[PDB]
Amino acid sequence: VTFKYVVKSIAYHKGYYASFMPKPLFGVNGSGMHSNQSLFKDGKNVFYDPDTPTKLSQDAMYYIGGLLKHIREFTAVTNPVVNSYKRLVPGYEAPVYISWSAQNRSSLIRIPATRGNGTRIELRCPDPACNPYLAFALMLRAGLEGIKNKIDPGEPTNVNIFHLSDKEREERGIRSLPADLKEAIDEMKGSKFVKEALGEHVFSHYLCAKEMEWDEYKAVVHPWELSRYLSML
Amino acid sequence: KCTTKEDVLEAVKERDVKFIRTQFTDTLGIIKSWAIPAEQLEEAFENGVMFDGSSIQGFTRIEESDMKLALDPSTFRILPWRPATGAVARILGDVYLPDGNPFKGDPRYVLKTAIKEAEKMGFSMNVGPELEFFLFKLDANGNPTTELTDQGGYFDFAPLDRAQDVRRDIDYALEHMGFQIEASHHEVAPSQHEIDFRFGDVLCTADNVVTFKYVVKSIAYHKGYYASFMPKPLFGVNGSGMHSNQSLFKDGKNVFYDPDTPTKLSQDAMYYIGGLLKHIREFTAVTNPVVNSYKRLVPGYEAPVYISWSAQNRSSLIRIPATRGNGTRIELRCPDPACNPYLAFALMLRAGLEGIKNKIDPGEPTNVNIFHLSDKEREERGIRSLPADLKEAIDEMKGSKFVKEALGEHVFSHYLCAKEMEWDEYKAVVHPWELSRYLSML
Amino acid sequence: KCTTKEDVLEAVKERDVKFIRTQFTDTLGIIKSWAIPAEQLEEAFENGVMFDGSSIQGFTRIEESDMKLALDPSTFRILPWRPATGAVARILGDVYLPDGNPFKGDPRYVLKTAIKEAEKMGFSMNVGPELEFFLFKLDANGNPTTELTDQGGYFDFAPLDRAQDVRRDIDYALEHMGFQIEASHHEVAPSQHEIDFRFGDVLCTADNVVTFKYVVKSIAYHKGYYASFMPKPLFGVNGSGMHSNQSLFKDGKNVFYDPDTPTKLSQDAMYYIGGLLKHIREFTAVTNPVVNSYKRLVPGYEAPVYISWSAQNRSSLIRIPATRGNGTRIELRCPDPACNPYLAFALMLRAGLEGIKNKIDPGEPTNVNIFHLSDKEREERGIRSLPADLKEAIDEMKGSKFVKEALGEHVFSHYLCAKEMEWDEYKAVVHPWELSRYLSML
Repeated sequence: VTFKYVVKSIAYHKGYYASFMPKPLFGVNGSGMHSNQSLFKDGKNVFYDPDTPTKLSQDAMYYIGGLLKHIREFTAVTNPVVNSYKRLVPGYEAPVYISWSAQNRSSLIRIPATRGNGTRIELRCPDPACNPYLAFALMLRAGLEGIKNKIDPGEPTNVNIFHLSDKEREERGIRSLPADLKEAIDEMKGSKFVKEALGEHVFSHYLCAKEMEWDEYKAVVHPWELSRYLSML
Repeated sequence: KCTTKEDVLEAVKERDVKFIRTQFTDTLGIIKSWAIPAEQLEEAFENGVMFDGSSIQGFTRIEESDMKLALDPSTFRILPWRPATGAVARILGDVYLPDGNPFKGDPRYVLKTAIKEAEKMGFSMNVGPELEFFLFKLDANGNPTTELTDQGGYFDFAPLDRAQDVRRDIDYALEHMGFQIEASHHEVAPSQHEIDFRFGDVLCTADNVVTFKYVVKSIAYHKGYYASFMPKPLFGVNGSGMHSNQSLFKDGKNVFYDPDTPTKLSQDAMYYIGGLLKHIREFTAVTNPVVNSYKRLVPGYEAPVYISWSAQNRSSLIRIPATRGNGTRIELRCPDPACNPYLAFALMLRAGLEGIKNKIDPGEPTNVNIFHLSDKEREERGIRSLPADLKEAIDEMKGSKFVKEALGEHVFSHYLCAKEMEWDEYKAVVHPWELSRYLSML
Repeated sequence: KCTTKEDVLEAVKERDVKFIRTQFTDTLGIIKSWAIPAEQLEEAFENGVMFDGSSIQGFTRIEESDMKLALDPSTFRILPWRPATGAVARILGDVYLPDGNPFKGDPRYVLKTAIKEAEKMGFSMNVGPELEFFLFKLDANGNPTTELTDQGGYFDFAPLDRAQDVRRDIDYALEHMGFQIEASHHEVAPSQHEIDFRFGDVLCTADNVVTFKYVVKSIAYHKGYYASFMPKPLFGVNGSGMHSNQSLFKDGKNVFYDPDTPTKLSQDAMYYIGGLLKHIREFTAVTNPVVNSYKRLVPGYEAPVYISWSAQNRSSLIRIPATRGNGTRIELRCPDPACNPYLAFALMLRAGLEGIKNKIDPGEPTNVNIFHLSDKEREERGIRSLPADLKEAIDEMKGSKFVKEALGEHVFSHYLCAKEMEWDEYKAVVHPWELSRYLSML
């Protein structure tokens, strides 16, 4: 929170603007907030195991399984605005598919090669418009849920998911992140995990406000529509 | 001199250095960097720095991309500007894969293997590069343009307005970073300049060509100007080369010198010229790396479009200057300042080494003007020309076993796939010149 | 119909024709003309007209330049506009040298020797060409632009503003000049159009291709618009081809039709295709004659960039329409409207005749999407590409025994020297695309 207004005020006072929009510009990369995370117990990194082939602990995989299980249900929180889903389209750094991996840098969940006390899990989908208190708490709960209930993450996806067919990925059982805000809202409104994690007051307020933001945006007639249709129809 | 990491940490404390920048290149030559706070540096010396290797090798494939940079203290160099915030330095190092093996895809690594190959035969290689560039104006938004800062010519005393101070400030910045410039001059084209590096060890010299580019650009930007390293920004005037003087040394003596020959050149120098000529066609895509490179490699200017060697003729592809003794050198004239110097010098070193190994005679010199000749004359002489555009240079490299083994397969294929993409984009473009020639005609 | 000079002179008096314009082309396809006052016309029939033959072969060489044109009264045609002064007509002729032999540098004469070669084997050639153009706006000074007149697409009923009336007036002018159009339609690109002509003898049809282009351009100018035959005036939208539909005839019957074969195509229609495939790469310089022609011959649009034939695939370099009986035709899709139609049609004929005579098998058809394949698969299928730029077309034709003999040495060597000059000029131009991509980067 401090960072955003500090960076903005510094830039304004030098004559520039610092923008944290997900997708300010079509056809170039958007801005994400990749969120690397470690869990610690008795002073030691819960995710590290020197004796497994990949040197990841079992709780690391359970933590990943929990994130994979619930992420669709709080994309509405990590990707909060209409513009967020112009970043979550294929073609750029943004991860639009639900999977984990160590090898593929573009998987939704990534494991960097670092081991030891610095073993970490990178969750790549969030963008800087999200409330970080709500995002980090939901990631933490989801990971905790995975560990308590021993949620297997399945197999890693080591290939390019974009370069697969719609059936190829359904053969793999690979799901998508919600395609727009309305879709993220509908996934979250029906989630007991999200509702209990946020509490009812936050859950309901957040959803009513975002539902109003979408109901405003969906009626706008954009200049792209005039360019495509005015001569045509 | 910086020798140990304690040398660098003391200098950081003593000279109030607050930021350290890394300095490296990608496969295609673009200069890469990330900034390190001085507070993070002692940890950086201890454990190396993790970073994304897509910075060097790109995104187009699924390949290992967690890399580790180990900082070389002896490359610590303070940049020649002093923000109120405090001083800034650059540093280089070696890139490793998570298993602990060196990453073969870093161009500087590619150069280091070439240096090892010559040392296996006794030699180490010096280079003194001659960097040409234009100084242009900025538009109202501080955007680069090709607008001239003078109408001067070859060795003129020009410019003589506010741009005279910018040019002097560029020379000053590099010299007092420790480049040890030999001489700078106005070059043939309007607004065109050249700075002559010191003849030095090839590895450290390649580090310097990268530093030179962003130091010059940043100095000029902050004075209201633009420094351009495009091979050919302007039709109808000289393009900008990076001629590359080079020699080999053994036991501290210059092996290109032989006092007891008429030319006072050893035979190994002739075998080295012979190797360079045998392979130059196959890596023109590395020395001349962009589509614009081949607007400079056309007849009529300083650019050599014909494969030949000469002592006398300044036109040759390879020229041997008059200097003898310890400064005996071979000048290769075709490279332009967009190349990746790590790869360009490495391939030069490997081509010449292959000549000395296989005793490749260079043939006779060519003391005539080759542009004045007819095709049958050049054909009779066996005077072949360089690739005429990037695509031809891509096709030549792709077939070359010599370039592949010298670069390594990862670099070899990555380089060709990216140049093949740039050419396919360019070749489809309908250019204004076509509308002028044909719109009213057809 | 006019056949004698008495017919034409009778028609000139009756219709009040005051101007008689000759109509020919130079080696490179450019339309050429001089105006004869209808008072001079009776002497022109009696004695011919002396003119400088550099109008055809250019000034490059010291060669005979005092040519005589003899008017063919059967080629007399009144133009579809009526100045206050009286009517205008075009007329063609046969060009002779002072010794009395035909000038062999006249492209129309090259078509006649190709026609002569076919009649020797008992055949004649019919062609119905499909001509594409853009209809663009003029600027305030009346000069051409690439500004659109509509944003319609394939077979759209567009334009519906005043450009609708201009399009109708173009079709009406050609129809009432005796062209007998089959149909016209909006083509894929915005502002792009096509006109399908009726099948006629190749000589009659080539004459009409030349008339068509200046008739259309003039009618458009006089309504305030511009008709463009550039191969690719705009990036990212379709280019314009001149699809060339052809059949041979003998004894009153279509040589390509065979009722008894499974596909109803005769064996000599297959040999004609095989000889076209064998040689098409050798005269893409003729069918695709300017630098811009190779901005249309890139993958992504209607244009065919691979060498193959097919009946099922609409896109192949050679396609066979479903039509049978006397309307059985072959359709070669690579030419564009910049090509000199006399030369394009002449080589098309010679290649097919050579296929028939030498029994040249065309191989199996390619019914798949070639652009969807990978270069490995295309190699496995023996699928070569067309030359990718004017220069590679120059080098293919420069080595062709078939093209040199079909055209004659004069036309062959003038064409190549002129095109090589065009390429050497273009290959040096530094284009704004290059500044956009490189200026800030290097």
